Amino acid sequence: TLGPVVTGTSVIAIKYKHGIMIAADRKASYGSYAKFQNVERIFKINNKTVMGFSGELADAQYLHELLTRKNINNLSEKKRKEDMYTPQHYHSYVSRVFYVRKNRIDPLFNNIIIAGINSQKYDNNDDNVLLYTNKNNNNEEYKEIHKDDLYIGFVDMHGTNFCDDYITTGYARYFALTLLRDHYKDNMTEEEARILINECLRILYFRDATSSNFIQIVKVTSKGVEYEEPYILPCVLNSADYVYPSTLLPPAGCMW
Amino acid sequence: SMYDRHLTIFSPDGNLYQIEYAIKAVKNTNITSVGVKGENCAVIISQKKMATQYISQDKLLDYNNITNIYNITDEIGCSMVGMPGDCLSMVYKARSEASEFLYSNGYNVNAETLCRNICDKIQV
Repeated sequence: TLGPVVTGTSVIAIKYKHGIMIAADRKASYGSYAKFQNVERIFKINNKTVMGFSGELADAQYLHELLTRKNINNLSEKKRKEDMYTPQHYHSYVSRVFYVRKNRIDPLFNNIIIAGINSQKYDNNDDNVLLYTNKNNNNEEYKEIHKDDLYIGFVDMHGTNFCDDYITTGYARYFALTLLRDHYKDNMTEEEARILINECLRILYFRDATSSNFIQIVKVTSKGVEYEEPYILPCVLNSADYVYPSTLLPPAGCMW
Repeated sequence: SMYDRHLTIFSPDGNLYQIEYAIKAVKNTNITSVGVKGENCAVIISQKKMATQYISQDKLLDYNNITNIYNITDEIGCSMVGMPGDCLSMVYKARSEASEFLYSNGYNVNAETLCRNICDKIQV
């Protein structure tokens, strides 16, 4: 790849009391043209790990392929649930791929988020892994997962990598991150986490031209990786001044 | 000097007789205009009469065209009494002054300031 052609905009991932909540609008743009409006941008790596991306879609699909087969081989050698690769392992692997490609001046034009649960003590999902069946879609309850057992990593084009309690990509690194650094807190419930993520996505919808309001939410919890039903975010303007007719303003001067 | 009543220069007593003669020329037109202010309005009334000048009033003259009231802008009008060439000239000067003001400042000139700017032009 020589540069972005088809791109996704921004991803938000945060720890809350039951695991990881990661969000991305389902949009991939061809420049300023919103060609694809129903694109999946958060992928399941294993029952405890997800991958989100911004930037070029082809490079992201390549990386998703790499990780899919890495998880398959991991399962091929597994003899006990502890053998499954952690989110930290996948974050290291992706950071390494990016570093190697930087040294060749052949990078993937992506920013990546690797998030998940860094422990095996909260459930027995990895005792019998199903790749092609999902049982979550039974009446059990989520276990609170200590924040230290949760992992959210970031990788950019140059191989810069780090972990945090909340990670953002793209325009979320300005709009969402400001609100998160002001307002995020530990042990948030699903309701509070969802409310904060939705406020960030609403600001992005109002201020990022590449964004959309059709939001895919993914959760990684004691029940595994769950894709929520995509939903349209209701975004209303926050001032009547915007809606005031221009003809009611003075006709003279630069009144616009 | 012998020409102190020909140019706009002071005479021995301090008068500029050219200004007095221009005012008399205004008076010679025999045109009367009256402006009156209300509490929330203002009115100007003038005669629809040709200024007494070299030529006289013909019966084929279109009397509807005879006027001494002009719009400067949509919201500012005036009566101009005096020599018709000079009155038309002052009308155009005032219109251009108002338009320049509007463009420069993004709002319409009010009547006071337009009058003062016109008079600054006349002082020259």
